[PDB]
Amino acid sequence: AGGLEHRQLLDLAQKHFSGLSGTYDEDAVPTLSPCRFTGSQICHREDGL
Amino acid sequence: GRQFGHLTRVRHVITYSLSPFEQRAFPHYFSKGIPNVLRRTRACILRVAPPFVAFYLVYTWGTQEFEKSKRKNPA
Repeated sequence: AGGLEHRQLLDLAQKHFSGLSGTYDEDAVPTLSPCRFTGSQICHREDGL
Repeated sequence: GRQFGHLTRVRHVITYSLSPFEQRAFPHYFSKGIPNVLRRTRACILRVAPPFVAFYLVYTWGTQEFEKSKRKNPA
């Protein structure tokens, strides 16, 4: 973002980032899952503060 | 008079608690409760029982003695 033109950035990216692998080797595909929420309390008592 | 906030000084203690809707009210009410009750009863029975056993013995002896006294004797 700033003073630039889109095609120049695209060409530079094609030059300097074409070596990255993006095949998702084997089933090594980390996918998130739903997270359980819990109503609860946590209390750290430090009366000196 | 006494109110929460400066009743005493406490430091370096962490407390974890869980909401009442996230947990059971009767987790192990029979599997674990009965052994604990047996433990407490075994602890307390030797302290509590012998006085009442002695009272029972005195009660029986006194009642039998009174009943024997009331009945008449020969001669």
